[PDB]
Amino acid sequence: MSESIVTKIISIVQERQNMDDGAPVKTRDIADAAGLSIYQVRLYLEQLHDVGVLEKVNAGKGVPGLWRLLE
Repeated sequence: MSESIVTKIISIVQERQNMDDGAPVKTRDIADAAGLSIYQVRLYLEQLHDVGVLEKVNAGKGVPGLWRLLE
C-alpha cells in the first residue's frame, strides 16, 4: 500500500454521504476536505469509479458530478 491520500479520500467520500444522509458526495467537497485540486481529485475518483469502487451519480455533462460508493 502507498496510495494513503487516496484512502483518506475514500474515507471522506463515505463519511460525507453518511452526513448527507440521502445525498451523495460532491466532487468539490472532496477537494475541500482533502485540500487538493479538482482535477487531481476527479482523477482518483474516476479510476476508483471504473474499477467498481465509486459510481457516477450525475445527469451527465454540465453537472459538478456526485460520487457514491457501491462495491
